[PDB]
Amino acid sequence: MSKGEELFTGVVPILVELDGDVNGHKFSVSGEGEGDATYGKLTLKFICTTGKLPVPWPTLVTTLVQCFSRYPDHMKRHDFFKSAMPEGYVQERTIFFKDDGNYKTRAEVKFEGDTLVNRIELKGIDFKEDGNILGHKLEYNYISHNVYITADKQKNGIKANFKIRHNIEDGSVQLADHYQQNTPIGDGPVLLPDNHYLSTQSALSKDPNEKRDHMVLLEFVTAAGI
Repeated sequence: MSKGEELFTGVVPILVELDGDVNGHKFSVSGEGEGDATYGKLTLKFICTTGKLPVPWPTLVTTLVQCFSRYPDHMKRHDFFKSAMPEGYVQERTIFFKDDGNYKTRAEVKFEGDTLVNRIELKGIDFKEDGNILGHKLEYNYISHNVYITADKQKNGIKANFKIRHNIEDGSVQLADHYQQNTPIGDGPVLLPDNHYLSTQSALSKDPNEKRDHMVLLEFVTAAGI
């Protein structure tokens, strides 16, 4: 029942802005949608504003607002994400694509009025030109669900590590090992959680009337483990 949680009682507009550079291939993505945390529900549409996306859309899903997770009543004292609002939190990750490159991301998630904003900088290096990522060999779907969270008292925040498996067009899988750290932007108290996890269901689709490179995403996220 943090003060921040009060800001998520209804439907909240979401805005996402990302600037990326993977092996020198620069691009930007903008996203808009709404989140209804009471139901852990998110609906968003992302657009590559610079032209064609140089990496597969599925590889950007985790990067492109865990504050919309549905935390059960008995676990609300463990919701760090909403507790950091409205000032927000910094979310950083290193994503290692097995036998390929890695992404390093830094984002600031905070409210700008009624809108929950996620601003991100993504840097990818060491990718293979004809690999599954730069070669666009990943299927347009998603199969991974869990995020394991632990408290990071020393930083007044949290950390998380989890695996994302991306189906490759040949039936194989491209592993993306995620390492995450979140820290509050404000100086007020936040909720440091006991170990638990977030279970997310992500469905990717296309807007039939959209000609720009884009991704429509419907997600449901629920906290559990306690």
